[PDB]
Amino acid sequence: MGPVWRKHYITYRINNYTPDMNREDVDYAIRKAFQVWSNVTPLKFSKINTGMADILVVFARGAHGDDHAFDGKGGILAHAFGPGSGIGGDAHFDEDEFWTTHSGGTNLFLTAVHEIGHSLGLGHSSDPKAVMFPTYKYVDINTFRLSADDIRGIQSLYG
Ligand SMILES: C[C@H](NC(=O)[C@H](C)NC(=O)[C@H](Cc1cc(-c2ccc(-c3cccc(Cl)c3)cc2)no1)CP(=O)(O)c1ccc(Br)cc1)C(N)=O
Ligand SMILES: [Ca+2]
Ligand SMILES: [Ca+2]
Ligand SMILES: [Ca+2]
Ligand SMILES: [Zn+2]
Ligand SMILES: [Zn+2]
Repeated sequence: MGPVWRKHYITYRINNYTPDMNREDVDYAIRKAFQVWSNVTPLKFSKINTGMADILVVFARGAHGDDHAFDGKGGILAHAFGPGSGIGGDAHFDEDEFWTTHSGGTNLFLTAVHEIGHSLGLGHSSDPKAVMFPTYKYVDINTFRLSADDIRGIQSLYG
């Protein structure tokens, strides 16, 4: 078992906002992404406007202070650190992507669901239906659902 959060009550804060999207749409996408995971675990997520949060959400480009530089438009879209103090848990989104609420560019919600999975301690799945599959694909946001494998995975960590 890799690292897990030692509590079910987990805080997050959005450090900064991509200019690609309306600020309220970023808030909404991130909120719903956390909700996807809270819906299948005992985890509860609380948004922090100011102060110390377990999970910091950052938009940045290229080399941005963590020895894992982003790569311009395309390729890697985002990355996240597993549960832990400091940078542990934090989710970073490559500002060189074009973030959207829809099928165009890269959908922030779907990407955030995947990254938050990492923030909670999940690794990848080989199931092409799993949100934790390694490569992004757009899927109909309304019909979006975690796969049985995603659920097995996260319930193995928290219950
Ligand atoms: C352009 C696009 N790029 C990608 O997908 C790239 C490769 N992947 C990455 O950018 C990953 C980040 C990433 C993956 C996803 C994703 C995956 C699957 C689905 C999905 C799939 C099927 C069904 C359903 Cl319902 C959903 C949705 C989103 N969203 O973000 C990077 P990472 O966080 O894994 C990472 C970074 C650094 C290290 Br070190 C380790 C891990 C592509 N090639 O398709
Ligand atoms: Ca990139
Ligand atoms: Ca952190
Ligand atoms: Ca951008
Ligand atoms: Zn980073
Ligand atoms: Zn991943």
